[PDB]
Amino acid sequence: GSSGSSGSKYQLGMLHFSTQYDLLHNHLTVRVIEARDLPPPISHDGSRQDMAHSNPYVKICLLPDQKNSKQTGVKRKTQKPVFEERYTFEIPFLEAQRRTLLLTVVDFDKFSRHCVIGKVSVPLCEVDLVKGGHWWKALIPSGPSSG
Repeated sequence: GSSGSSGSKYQLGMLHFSTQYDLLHNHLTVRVIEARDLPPPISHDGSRQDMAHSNPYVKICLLPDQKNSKQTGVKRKTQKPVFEERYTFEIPFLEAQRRTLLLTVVDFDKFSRHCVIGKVSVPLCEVDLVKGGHWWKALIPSGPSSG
């Protein structure tokens, strides 16, 4: 029970990620991939700020659980955050299917307020984890949730 989005497209950007579940280890293997088309460090507004480079980072989480969130190391001044790191999560397939892979892209810096650039949610119910996942999505403008 929440509002939707309809109108001016969202040119927030795009993030690369792959969702694969390991049967041998019986855990969720979520490897974080690089990204591109990410907006500069801005609070209110302002075109491509000059000489504006910070240390961005990507977070991880498995909905509906939005408490135990993970985060990749902090890279050096760069527009395209790339880590190519792998992660694990002891979760029973049965649950996995019900759970959802959500990735949040937030910048890290002194005056780096909680102005997340965008998020990317994807249900692991349809996708085949046992076989692994790998696609490209366009970050969406997160919003309020009463659930």
